[PDB]
Amino acid sequence: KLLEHKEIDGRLKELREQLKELTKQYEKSENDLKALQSVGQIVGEVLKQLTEEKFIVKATNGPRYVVGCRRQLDKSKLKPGTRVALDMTTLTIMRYLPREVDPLVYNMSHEDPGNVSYSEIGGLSEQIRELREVIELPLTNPELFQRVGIIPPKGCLLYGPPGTGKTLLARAVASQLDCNFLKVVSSSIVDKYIGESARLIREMFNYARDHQPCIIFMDEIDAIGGRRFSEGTSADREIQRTLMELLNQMDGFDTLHRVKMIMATNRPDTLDPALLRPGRLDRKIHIDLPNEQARLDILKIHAGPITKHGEIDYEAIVKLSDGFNGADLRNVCTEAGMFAIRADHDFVVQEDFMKAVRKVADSKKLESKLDYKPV
Amino acid sequence: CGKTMLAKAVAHHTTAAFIRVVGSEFVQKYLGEGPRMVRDVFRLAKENAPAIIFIDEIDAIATKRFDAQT
Amino acid sequence: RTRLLDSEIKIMKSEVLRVTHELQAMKDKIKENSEKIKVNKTLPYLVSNVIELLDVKCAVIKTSTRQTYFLPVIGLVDAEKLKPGDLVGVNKDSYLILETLPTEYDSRVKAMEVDERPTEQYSDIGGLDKQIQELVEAIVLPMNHKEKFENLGIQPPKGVLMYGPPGTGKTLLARACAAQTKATFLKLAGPQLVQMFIGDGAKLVRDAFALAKEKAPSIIFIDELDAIGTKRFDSEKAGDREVQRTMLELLNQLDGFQPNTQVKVIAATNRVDILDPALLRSGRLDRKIEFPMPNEEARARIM
Ligand SMILES: Nc1ncnc2c1ncn2[C@@H]1O[C@H](COP(=O)(O)OP(=O)(O)O)[C@@H](O)[C@H]1O
Ligand SMILES: Nc1ncnc2c1ncn2[C@@H]1O[C@H](COP(=O)(O)OP(=O)(O)O)[C@@H](O)[C@H]1O
Ligand SMILES: Nc1ncnc2c1ncn2[C@@H]1O[C@H](COP(=O)(O)OP(=O)(O)O)[C@@H](O)[C@H]1O
Repeated sequence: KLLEHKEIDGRLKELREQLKELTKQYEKSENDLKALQSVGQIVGEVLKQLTEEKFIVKATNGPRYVVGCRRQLDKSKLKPGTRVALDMTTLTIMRYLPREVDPLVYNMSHEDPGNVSYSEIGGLSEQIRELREVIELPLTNPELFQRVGIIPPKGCLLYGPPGTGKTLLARAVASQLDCNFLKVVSSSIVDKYIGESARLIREMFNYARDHQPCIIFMDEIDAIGGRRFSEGTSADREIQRTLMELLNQMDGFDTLHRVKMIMATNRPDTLDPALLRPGRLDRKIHIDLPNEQARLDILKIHAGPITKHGEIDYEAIVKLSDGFNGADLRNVCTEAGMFAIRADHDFVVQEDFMKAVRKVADSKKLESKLDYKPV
Repeated sequence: CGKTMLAKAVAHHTTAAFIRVVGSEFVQKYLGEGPRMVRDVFRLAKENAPAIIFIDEIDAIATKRFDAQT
Repeated sequence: RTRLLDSEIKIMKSEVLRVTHELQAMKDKIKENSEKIKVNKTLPYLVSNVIELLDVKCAVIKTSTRQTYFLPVIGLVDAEKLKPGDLVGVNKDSYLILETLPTEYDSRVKAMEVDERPTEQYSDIGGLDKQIQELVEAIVLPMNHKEKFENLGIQPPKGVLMYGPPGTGKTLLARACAAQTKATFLKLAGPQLVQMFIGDGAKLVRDAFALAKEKAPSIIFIDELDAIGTKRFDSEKAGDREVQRTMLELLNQLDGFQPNTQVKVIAATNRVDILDPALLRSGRLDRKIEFPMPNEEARARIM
């Protein structure tokens, strides 16, 4: 007799349940349906405020217009250069917004994820410490810098033979420090649209200028690095300006604050006099080919994760290994590794080493001129 | 040798209207923005009063070896 | 029999619930589809690269017409779907985003793909077996065997570099890999990357360097690096900026910030000198590989 409550509730529970399950779908989707009529809103910066309601605004997508405000927008807030939402017919303020950052400031900002700390590398606690002091300290320990009477450092530029450990430094720094490093390969900045490289640079320093403290790390500047002429293609003119755009910001009138800059290059022989100069670049950081010590020191770091019978010829490998850069050594491991995988010996030895080493130092003959000091 | 300092000094002690316009800003993504500014800075200069228009790095604007076609 | 009719009466009243929602279904089930087709059905789509994804549910976008419109209704398109630089359907009238689009990728770049796929086996060749091993040994293995490398703690060589006479035979080796390496062959000419618009070389490289990163695995072949490969002087008066930067750009791609072992890069050059000295190194292209003009038997072998 009591089986009915189920047959009542059985129907009921499901029934009463499946009711809202399917009813909610209408609400969510309906929002999506309704929001359809809804509509775009022009953007622009206020050029100025003619009257409280009368505004001179240059469409962010073109020419200037006389327009008014809305009401509760805050005629007080509306100010020169303020980016505002604008109307597509009424053509008035649809709602003021903040200072964007384009779709390029993200890739160099929130994107570029550094790797392991600084310990990962080394061979010359020279720049590691030297950069750190200039760069890190002048932020968390600058409060006393003034007690000596010296502005924090300005900029630091690596410059060394291709493979001295430069690109690996920017990674180590942004990984450990962590704050607001925005990496600019100084190449993808170039576009083709008159001053399309001026806006990128402005946003870079603007974002950062506001977002500071921020680390600016430019990979290969030899691009915008340039040098000027007298002259070259009509193209070069674009870069220059752009090459200058930064120069004027790094110094010029408005004074960089909190936001610091790491300059990157292989060959500093190419760079413009007006860039290397303090007020723009403080002290240059050289990264020479690891010493026999530096090699050995770096050699045990890349070959450290390798299966090697009690025969590791570290003093032998490093020895024959001269003029070998930091990757010329890594390659040395990787090379031997191919001998390792090679024929068949899951476990490397002192044989698949030297063979590589010379092998690795053999083809190194195809690399004329690998040094270039600045000024 | 200290030219950008000289402008900072003048904008400091100064008294008129120091316009700091960079020659690298004049060229935009538009076909008339440049003149439209100069007419502005120059227009604004007339309005302000004895004003200092200052152009840091006029190279970005004036570089002789022009090339009409690009 | 009361509770029967009592739990019986419930059924129709129960049924109402489901039966009535089937009304409530069709009600919106039609208007949902209805207006959506009219607004979405609009096959005109003005793609617009997102910029800032303000969550104060707001978000601005710049059109393929180069027009920025702050839409306060991201419309059809989840946040995640949202991020800068991302193709979007935008109803022309409304600038309401309809669809998300795949992604940018140069029509000049796509031509770097390989449908016909060569057919040169190896026996086609002769005398090149030394490096043919190497050729294989630097790509196929590292591709079809990444668990073996670490089981010896190593790393796989980052791509190779072919050099030597200009008639020995290297383009076949590519051809060989192209037909063999089931991976998506990425053949590209060094000249192509050479462009006019101050920003085609870097863009294309990125474009090509990305297209590969989204089809792993891939062997990008680069005939004559010299095209884009050449030391960078330091003059006054004039001097190649593009060919340099593009190299630089390229350089900054192969290695540099952010590493990648998803793409294999194989470049031949009839002359391994002019090439700048930041392309060889050992990280960029791991293995320097000679193609010696052959002996005789090999000659006997080729003939
Ligand atoms: N001091 C070092 N310690 C460890 N690895 C190094 C070192 N120097 C170079 N390498 C190897 O080379 C890479 C760094 O190259 P990088 O310094 O970016 O060259 P470039 O200066 O031409 O950009 C690292 O991934 C690492 O494998
Ligand atoms: N006599 C001086 N008095 C004060 N500062 C000087 C003097 N000479 C050089 N400097 C310093 O050198 C820098 C000069 O920068 P500036 O001449 O503006 O370079 P640029 O010409 O590239 O703009 C300033 O930071 C300034 O402090
Ligand atoms: N070992 C070989 N066996 C057969 N043909 C070869 C061999 N080496 C080179 N060739 C010939 O060389 C041609 C390709 O020349 P290649 O070396 O690719 O020019 P480049 O080196 O300037 O790209 C092919 O037509 C092929 O017949």
